[PDB]
Amino acid sequence: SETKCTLKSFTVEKGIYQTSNFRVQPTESIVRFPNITNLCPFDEVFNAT
Amino acid sequence: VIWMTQSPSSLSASVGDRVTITCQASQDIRFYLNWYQQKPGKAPKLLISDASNMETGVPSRFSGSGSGTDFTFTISSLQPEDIATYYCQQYDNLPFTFGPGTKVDFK
Amino acid sequence: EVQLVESGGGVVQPGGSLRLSCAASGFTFNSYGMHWVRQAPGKGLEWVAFIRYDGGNKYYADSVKGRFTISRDNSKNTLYLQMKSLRAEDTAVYYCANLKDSRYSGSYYDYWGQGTLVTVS
Ligand SMILES: *[C@@H]1O[C@H](CO)[C@@H](O[C@@H]2O[C@H](CO)[C@@H](O)[C@H](O)[C@H]2NC(C)=O)[C@H](O)[C@H]1NC(C)=O
Repeated sequence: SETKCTLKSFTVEKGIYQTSNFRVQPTESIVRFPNITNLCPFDEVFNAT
Repeated sequence: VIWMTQSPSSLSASVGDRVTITCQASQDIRFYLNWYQQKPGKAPKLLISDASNMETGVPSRFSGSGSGTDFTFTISSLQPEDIATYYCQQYDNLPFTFGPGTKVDFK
Repeated sequence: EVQLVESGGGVVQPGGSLRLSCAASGFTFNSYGMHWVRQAPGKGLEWVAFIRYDGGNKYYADSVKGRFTISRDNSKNTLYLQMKSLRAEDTAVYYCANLKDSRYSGSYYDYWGQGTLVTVS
């Protein structure tokens, strides 16, 4: 019926008839990055004696 | 996101007493709010749909009222099977948000 | 007479994946938009996902939007939740719910599942 809807007809003669497109979607979705160098210490400003 | 708050989150009352539970929203939900009851260890059973329409199979002790931002669940008498946790739900904006839930206890 | 039996719970390493399945048999199904609801152990009920009657529009909670996907198979009458990149804040009891909506799904009966304990350790 896909092919019929494509040739806009109800009779499909013999042969290969290209109808649709087959793209495979994705699953996950990562987000990589680097570790963590300096860390600008709040250790000294929130925790001074 | 439509935040809900429930009050009081802890409650202890004896038999025959009345219980009011206020559900407060952060936005305006007109009359779309569900009141569930969950006994500990089981799936929650619904009690009141659209904030006032009590269901079938539930006794007539429970009642719901209020509209707009403030809603009220009222138990006119505490039978021993009223000891559970009661939850809200809104319906206007997806996602639906449950309340934190109030615990009823015996004295 | 309604039966919502769920499966797929177990020990999951953090960052793993699961397929929670909900076999529904009783009501007609596929005329109702169905929900996944979760409850953390010792905490209140949260919300996970909602899918319409034809699998057209899916809606997720604002905290798990992207790590879960919700699908339905109307031929075998099942709900599926693909859970990828699980943290330790997802160890819970997942219920397969049909909430007495009346604005979006338009249901009238409240049919809850039983709940699977998904422990992410
Ligand atoms: C704020 O400062 C105090 C004192 O410097 C920190 O307490 C130390 O904590 C570490 C690990 O928690 C221990 O090994 C030390 O023995 C503690 N020292 C003292 C004197 O108690 C505290 O951790 C600091 N806050 C933060 C967030 O790092």
